[PDB]
Amino acid sequence: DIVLTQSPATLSVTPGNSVSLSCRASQSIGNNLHWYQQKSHESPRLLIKYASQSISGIPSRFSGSGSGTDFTLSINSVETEDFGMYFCQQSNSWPYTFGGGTKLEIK
Amino acid sequence: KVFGRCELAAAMKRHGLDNYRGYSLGNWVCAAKFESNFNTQATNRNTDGSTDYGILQINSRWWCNDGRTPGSRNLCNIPCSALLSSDITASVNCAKKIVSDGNGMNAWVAWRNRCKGTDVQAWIRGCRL
Amino acid sequence: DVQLQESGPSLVKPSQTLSLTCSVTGDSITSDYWSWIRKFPGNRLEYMGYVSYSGSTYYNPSLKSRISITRDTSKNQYYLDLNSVTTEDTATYYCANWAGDYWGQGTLVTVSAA
Repeated sequence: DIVLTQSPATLSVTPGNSVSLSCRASQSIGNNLHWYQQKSHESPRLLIKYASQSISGIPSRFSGSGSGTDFTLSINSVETEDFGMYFCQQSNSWPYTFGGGTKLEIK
Repeated sequence: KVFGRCELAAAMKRHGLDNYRGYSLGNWVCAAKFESNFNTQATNRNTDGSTDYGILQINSRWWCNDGRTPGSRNLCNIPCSALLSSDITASVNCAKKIVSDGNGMNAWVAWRNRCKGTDVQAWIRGCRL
Repeated sequence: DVQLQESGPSLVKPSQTLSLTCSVTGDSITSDYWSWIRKFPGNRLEYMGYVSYSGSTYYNPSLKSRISITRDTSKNQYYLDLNSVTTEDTATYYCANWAGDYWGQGTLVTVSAA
């Protein structure tokens, strides 16, 4: 049963800086890892699929890399509309699972 | 493009198919081998009006849209034309959705007759992955 | 353009059966796989299951078999049933397509004595 661990739990940053968030898998899931954003009182929003495949309608400042067990989501120059929760999800094995979340807090 | 065996196994592995929903990597190589002969451009028109496309022979009645197919469902939301490329991206993304149905790999008929119950990992031995 | 919408009660009692509905608009439910996801009060998300095109279902074992997911092709809806709820089923329930591209707005269900 795959456990996904997200670090840091909280990340404070000033607008215009660049940040990197981590998502680590307890077992190898190849490239089967998706990233979502969730702003306050809104449904989740899919930002990246399959570890690095970009999706139309999403700012280009978001990109993802990694494979196997270690994944990253980077945000180049974070803007104010970026502050909220970030979650990773694996779809390699049933049950699908989620990481605990990283909060991106305005510092 | 016609893949070599070890070339396709290393690509399918970088594409996240090793152990995807309980199916080991040799299943995916053995399937490509009997469904298309490792050819990304293979096409086959069927009795029923549908056409099968690409290296994993994805069908136009359920999975991609070729505009000539009757009750077209387009589950992968993708024109069939996009699966006849040298880049295996799209074909893998749709095949991951196909295998996530309860029928699993049984949707690939050559895989059902030539790979299921065989030593499928032989399709990856002798290769640097 | 596809739109999803959750409906159902917002307050239920322990031990009854929670039932929610997801109405899909803009395309038929026969063109995707559909799922139910819930978010617990400390940001914890849980993928509940999904129904695939053949009618086969995949349920999370954390639910212990109290769930059922069915669909109604003529109404273009699909459904969640969750049996014998307890205060631990208090959460925000979302309907979404299998890949996470479309999500409804989410509906907060509270389980409580009354």
